[PDB]
Amino acid sequence: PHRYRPGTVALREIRRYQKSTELLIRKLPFQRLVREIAQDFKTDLRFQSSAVMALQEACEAYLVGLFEDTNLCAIHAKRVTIMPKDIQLARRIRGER
Amino acid sequence: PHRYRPGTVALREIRRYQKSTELLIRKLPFQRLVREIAQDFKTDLRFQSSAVMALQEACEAYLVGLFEDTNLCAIHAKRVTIMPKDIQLARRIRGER
Amino acid sequence: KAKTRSSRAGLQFPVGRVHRLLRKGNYSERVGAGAPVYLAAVLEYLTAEILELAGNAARDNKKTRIIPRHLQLAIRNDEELNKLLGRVTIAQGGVLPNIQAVLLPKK
Amino acid sequence: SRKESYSIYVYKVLKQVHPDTGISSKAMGIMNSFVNDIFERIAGEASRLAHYNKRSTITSREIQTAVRLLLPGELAKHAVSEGTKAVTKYTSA
Amino acid sequence: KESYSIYVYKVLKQVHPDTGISSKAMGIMNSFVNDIFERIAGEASRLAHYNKRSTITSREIQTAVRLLLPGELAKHAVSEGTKAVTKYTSA
Amino acid sequence: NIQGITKPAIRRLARRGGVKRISGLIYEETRGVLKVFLENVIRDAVTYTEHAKRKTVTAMDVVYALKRQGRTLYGFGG
Amino acid sequence: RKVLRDNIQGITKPAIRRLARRGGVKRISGLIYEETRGVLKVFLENVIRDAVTYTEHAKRKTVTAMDVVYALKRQGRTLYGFG
Amino acid sequence: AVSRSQRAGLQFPVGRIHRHLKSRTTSHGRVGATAAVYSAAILEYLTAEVLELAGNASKDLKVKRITPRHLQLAIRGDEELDSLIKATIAGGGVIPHIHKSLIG
DNA sequence: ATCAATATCCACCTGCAGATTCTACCAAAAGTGTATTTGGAAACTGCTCCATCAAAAGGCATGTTCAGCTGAATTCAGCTGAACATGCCTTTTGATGGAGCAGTTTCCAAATACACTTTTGGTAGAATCTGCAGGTGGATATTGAT
DNA sequence: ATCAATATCCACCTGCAGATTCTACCAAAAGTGTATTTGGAAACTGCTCCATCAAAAGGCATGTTCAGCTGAATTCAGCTGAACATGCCTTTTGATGGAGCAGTTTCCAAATACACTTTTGGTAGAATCTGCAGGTGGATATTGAT
Ligand SMILES: [Cl-]
Ligand SMILES: [Cl-]
Ligand SMILES: [Cl-]
Ligand SMILES: [Cl-]
Ligand SMILES: [Mn+2]
Ligand SMILES: [Mn+2]
Ligand SMILES: [Mn+2]
Ligand SMILES: [Mn+2]
Ligand SMILES: [Mn+2]
Ligand SMILES: [Mn+2]
Ligand SMILES: [Mn+2]
Ligand SMILES: [Mn+2]
Repeated sequence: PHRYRPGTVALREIRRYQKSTELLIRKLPFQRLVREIAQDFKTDLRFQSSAVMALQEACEAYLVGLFEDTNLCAIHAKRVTIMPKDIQLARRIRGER
Repeated sequence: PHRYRPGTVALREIRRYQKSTELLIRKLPFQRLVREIAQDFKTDLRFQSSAVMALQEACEAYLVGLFEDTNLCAIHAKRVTIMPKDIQLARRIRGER
Repeated sequence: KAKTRSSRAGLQFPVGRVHRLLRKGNYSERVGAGAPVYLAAVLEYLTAEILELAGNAARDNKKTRIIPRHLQLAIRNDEELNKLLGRVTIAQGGVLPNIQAVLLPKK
Repeated sequence: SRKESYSIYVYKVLKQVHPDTGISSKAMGIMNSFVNDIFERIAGEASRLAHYNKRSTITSREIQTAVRLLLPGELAKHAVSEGTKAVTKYTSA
Repeated sequence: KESYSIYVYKVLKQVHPDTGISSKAMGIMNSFVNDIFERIAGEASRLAHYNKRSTITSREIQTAVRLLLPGELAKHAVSEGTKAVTKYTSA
Repeated sequence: NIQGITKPAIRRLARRGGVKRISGLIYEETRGVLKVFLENVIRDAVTYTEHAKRKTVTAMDVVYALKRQGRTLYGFGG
Repeated sequence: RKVLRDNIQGITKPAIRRLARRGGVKRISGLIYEETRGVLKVFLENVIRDAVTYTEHAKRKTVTAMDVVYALKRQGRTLYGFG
Repeated sequence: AVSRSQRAGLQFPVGRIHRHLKSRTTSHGRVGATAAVYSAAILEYLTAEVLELAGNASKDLKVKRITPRHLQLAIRGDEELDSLIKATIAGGGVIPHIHKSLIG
């Protein structure tokens, strides 16, 4: 039967998700996490559905942003594989830590 | 003839300058540089002497901060020597480039 | 007899000056009676919190007079003040001594 | 001309916390920038809050929320206590 | 409830009469216009206060523009602003 | 819940960010970061809600919160 | 008067080394000294440009420390110690 | 006859922008006759510039309506717009880029 | 392992630049009395928001297998640190003209503040149409194999 | 690079439905006109403090030599993460109610603005105090060679 090499599909996926703009986290889980975090600050809240969507957009744009700097950090260490140390370096240099 | 090993004196210098607070760039050359840059933007400017010192404190803090971040990029590539590519990685991630 | 607003609120920081500055900034059409009081109290508490730690830094270096170095040591060594002033430069403050472990000679 | 400053108030507060301890003018410069900086961050946030809620008046309540948005956790809590305290004391004449 | 959609849409018609704009895109343009306005108004406010003034004049708007826009954008923005005031004060 | 943010979803995010090969430890690291991000935005947003004496977090609450955090978002009221 | 030229080279290799030491750097490749100058000039160009815009707006011919402080604040490099 | 926008030859609403500036400053601050005009002009210009670039982006994809993606393409692809507008464009996505050392 | 060779404390000492007090006007805080908003409290709408429910649909979890990437190990040309000689130019210390901020006045041009009168942009139902998402069929790219 | 199969893609159309656009009416802006104000611009000018000059000295910058050990290269294998086909269940979707609750009005009590008219805290220098910078010398590491 048939089998693509490791990396082939990866690059395929990069091209596909860099082309499109649809949110990449599933809405219900995300909405569920938002409400959970929110509950620790103020009990019994409602959310405008636009507020949940605004959060998910800001959040996906942030993580996508972060994976870009993360990738630059892995490349800097002559790697093609991102690791937690790469994320930590990017977040450190960004002033988020 | 006694002779410290390479790196002993660099470590000593780190400890020395991390302990003190004095400006590390010579003052007159820094002032001429301010005057030169400013003159290319607008002729016949005068400077309050405190404005030149505010600039020198700012630049030096900026540069020390950049070298801290540059140093982490070098260490990340499993080096101890900082290189132009470490600076550029730091400034890219900082959003300066 | 004239009794100072700072005194009525139990504060050192100037309630009247802070009210005047709140009006001068045209931050809004009106300023409530309690806004300058509350704001004076916050600023005073933050000042106290910083002088407390800077004062302690001075003592550790065996000094009587607080300098910007002590103010820096106090800010950067405190996690919440460091975050509050995380994008501020303290002139003649220096940095905290900090040498990455990989740079130390390997005994 | 007259150039107002927070220096004598900073100096009072210093004596309360460290009666034995002085402060250099350069350090006082920094404490002064600090107090203006924070004043401005708080007044700024308060002003925005008021405008967001169509309110013409900045009250202790706006200052408080601004304090909660601006300060990182433990400093927020204590600043709120001190501010609340000083308002309740102030308003009990 | 006020918006800038009407005005964004008029300007769209000048520069691209054939082109339309989706709803979500209009939302971005609205955010854009409120953002830039606050930035400029805010800088202009600070400028006046830095100079112990209480009036935001077109002069503050201009320096604010020079402080906020990056280069070519500022040059052209400044020109458009002066052109608009010139026409306005002629009448 | 935070595990509701799944490996393939995190995988897609990294793909959009141009990442080709992902260490297995990334998924957990990403969820911790994601959690701190939401905690910070949501706290600020709830603070705006509560200031407005409302029980409903609005899009504008979030927008103001993102703006406060220097993550200005366009397309939801500013 | 007198022509100002090349003053960037006033920022010497030992001054850069010193700055890098305070930033905790132990070893410095040969090309760092010219990168650093480039990076410094850009930073300074940007602060001065803003500082002088504040100065022109106030119809002054003299750059004040406040002009610089306001410029640094503008660019998110807030500076304490100079008013 | 005649609106301030019209006097100044702008599509953007000078009357409104004055009202907003008046709200920012208070009844204790003041706004000049023309600050509203100038501000309005700046806002219209930058709007036209973005619409111009996003409109090209949508024509180059042979599409009638400007969408968020076209706004992201136009903004991020223009060096001056990119530096001015660091906001997140909802529904914008990213510009396709794959680093050299990752290609087969 | 000892030591030599330097670096680095650490404490003791003391005049001076710089901090802490002491005075003397005054700007601005505080006290009143009057006029003006404000933005809370109750009594109620019309949404949107939560909660089911209830299909089918996708998308996720799962385990196997192995390509190829990461790190560990080993080499070595030569970059960069340490030390040194030499001497330049920065630093320090004063003094001086005079630019130009800046501190008080002065009166309009430019501002607010009404009382007006029109008109516009927000809204809630009508009147198409862009382009999404499919379905072709054609190269293309990708991977195993003389 | 080609011989051949396997899937991706990429065109060019196409038809539907979710969004758009257009079209039809009512209040808060927005514009006109008077009258009243006032913030900040013009006009000297007092007087900081900025530029400039000089001149003597030593702290540092420059340029050199030398080799320690670093960065870069190369090689290898254990093993980690990609690919995949399998089998299932959680998310999507789409009204439907129901209700909680944001968002309006209507009083007016409380609060805030405003306008004078006294009072006093904070400021600008003058006058007094005193921490510690800077210089020196032995005690204590610290480092690097045999
Ligand atoms: Cl890691
Ligand atoms: Cl490099
Ligand atoms: Cl209040
Ligand atoms: Cl004007
Ligand atoms: Mn609920
Ligand atoms: Mn020049
Ligand atoms: Mn299509
Ligand atoms: Mn006046
Ligand atoms: Mn090595
Ligand atoms: Mn193998
Ligand atoms: Mn007194
Ligand atoms: Mn000493």
